Amino acid sequence: SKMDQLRPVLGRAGVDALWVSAPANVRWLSGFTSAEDGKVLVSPDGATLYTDARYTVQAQEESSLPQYIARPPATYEHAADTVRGLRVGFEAESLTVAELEDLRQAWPNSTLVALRGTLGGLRAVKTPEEIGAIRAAQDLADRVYTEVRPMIRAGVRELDVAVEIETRLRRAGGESAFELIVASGPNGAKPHHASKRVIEDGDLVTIDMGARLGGYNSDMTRTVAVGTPSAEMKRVYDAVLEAEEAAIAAIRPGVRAADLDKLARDLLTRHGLGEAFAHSLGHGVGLEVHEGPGLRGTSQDVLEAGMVITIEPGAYLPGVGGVRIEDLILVTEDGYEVLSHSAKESV
Amino acid sequence: SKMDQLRPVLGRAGVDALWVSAPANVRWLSGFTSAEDGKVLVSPDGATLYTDARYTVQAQEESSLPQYIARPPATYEHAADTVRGLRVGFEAESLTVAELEDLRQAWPNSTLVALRGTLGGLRAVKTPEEIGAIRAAQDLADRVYTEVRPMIRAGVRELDVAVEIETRLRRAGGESAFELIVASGPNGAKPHHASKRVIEDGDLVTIDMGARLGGYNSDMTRTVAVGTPSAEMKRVYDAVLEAEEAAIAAIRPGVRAADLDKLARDLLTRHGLGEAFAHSLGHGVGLEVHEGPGLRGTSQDVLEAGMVITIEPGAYLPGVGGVRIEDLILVTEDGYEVLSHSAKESV
Ligand code: NA
Ligand code: NA
Repeated sequence: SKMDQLRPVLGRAGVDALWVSAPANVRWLSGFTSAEDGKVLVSPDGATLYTDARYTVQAQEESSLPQYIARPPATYEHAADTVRGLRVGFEAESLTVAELEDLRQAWPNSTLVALRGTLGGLRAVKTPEEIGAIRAAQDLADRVYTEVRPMIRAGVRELDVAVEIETRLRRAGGESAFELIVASGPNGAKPHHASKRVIEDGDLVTIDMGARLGGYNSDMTRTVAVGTPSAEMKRVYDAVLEAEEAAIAAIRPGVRAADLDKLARDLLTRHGLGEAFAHSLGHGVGLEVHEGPGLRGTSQDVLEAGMVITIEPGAYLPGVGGVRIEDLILVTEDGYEVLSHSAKESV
Repeated sequence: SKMDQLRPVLGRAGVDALWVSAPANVRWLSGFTSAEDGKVLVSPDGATLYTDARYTVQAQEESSLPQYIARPPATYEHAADTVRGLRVGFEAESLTVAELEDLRQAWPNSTLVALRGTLGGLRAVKTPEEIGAIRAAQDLADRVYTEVRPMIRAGVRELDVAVEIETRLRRAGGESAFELIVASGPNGAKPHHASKRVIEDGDLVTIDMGARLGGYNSDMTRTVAVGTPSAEMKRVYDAVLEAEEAAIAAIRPGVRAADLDKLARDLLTRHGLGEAFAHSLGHGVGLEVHEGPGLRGTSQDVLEAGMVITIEPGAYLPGVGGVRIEDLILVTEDGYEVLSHSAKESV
């Protein structure tokens, strides 16, 4: 029914067909797992996966769409017959200008229509299979975080904590989902990863990590104390945890993403941290680490059952320290389920 | 003098200015190391790095170009005054259609000109500083390969060899430059990394790896025997090594890239492997793992001193095994220098 829903979405967008080039959307539509080397045409006649003959067996095993096996430009030249006379959308935030020129030459009797975000709303609600995959990725992340966290102590390099997490994710058959952040002391205030800095007694340490497993992602963030933090950084931590648990507890179908953001910013302001926080509270997670919906104050997104999102308030005191705490949340029919189960400690 | 050369290149391309969006070319032009978050305008008035105020200090420390500090769209709106009346090239293989539309709106009195490969020839010849950086990356790769290679023996998973290489690269302050290949037995024939397969007595094992360090890349490939290979796979290995050393020995300023490719394909044919080899012999390496020049049979590239390229014949017997051997080569004023120093073994 994802494909059942897409052609009406295309009609609402004013097009008859869609050339799908973003790798995550090629994979979402077809099941093909080397999607950088595939493209999909959705048309009034059906939907076809285009990929080359190095992928013949893989694509036959994986793809829920019929395959046309060729290299570019034979793929979209062959497609040209299907799109004669039509308005063909393409993904303007993905397709390069050179690729557009190539399609324009191949499809002289079509009108190419630049579209933005066309599949983003459909990707936001996950199927049961996708939720299972995300649970497995987050379970791997929780296992490795829980195994590694005891190593976080005075004298350890940030980089070495990241290396240990990455090693265990990869040995398990997954991978770190994005560049791992291990930020101690004043590095916890910085907007921009894991440096060679040695963790010091008294520091908070923020660990931002996720696993990619089976093409699906997870995402959590934890902050922990090494020794006894300053009273100030303890207040920051406790406020950020307060904000995170309050925003999570408001998740339900129909809540506006922007109203979740407002709840967290109001709480941080009340706790004297109202100019210290980041400007988005969270994002969807799935085939990409960052995807829809978006939880900014300007968001028009409305949560519904089946979405998977992060909730991540933070507060940063430049030159001093900072705290982020984040969980991965499934929206359910009548509330939420927290998927990230690693401990959240006191400090 | 790289910038001294670029404006004449633009003139030959028929444009007055260039909007540089590809991260490697932003970094190449400016020195800025978070180049996904910078853009460069080259214009008749000069060259400017555009980035946001989170990078103020970093960009002042790193950039050889003056900085205009803003977020998009203020960056290219501010630039609009500079490009009034001009033909402005952009990088058509990098810029998305949405980004082009954004520039078209901002620059209504300019003509936007789609260009391909504009900076690729200038990037191909490295400066002394860049050669130093590439040597350091390849030296790190050689150290880690040499440390890890003794672990390659019967009973070991391919994945575990890759994990060990990645762990050591990261702990040293670098990173694996691309998805590491450790391909044993019949996996050595496959076109498409490091699986959970257990290496078997009698297998050849192909290790394709590089380090990224300081923004510069390296690249080598080795094949080694575990135990005694079949006579057949020994013939394949010896032929591929013969081809690699012969092609390397023909490198000098003025040699045509396509003629190096022909030398290797003719040698593999003579050794009964003339339908088993890949269709490019090698590529440049620098800020990206794969960059110009290109060593295909159709290449028009001519090597010159200062280029850094791979030479990588291979031969694959599907269902059976395969061999690739690759070194990283600096073209010198009167020959070549092999930068990758790890042992090449007999089998
Ligand atoms: Na996170
Ligand atoms: Na290689």
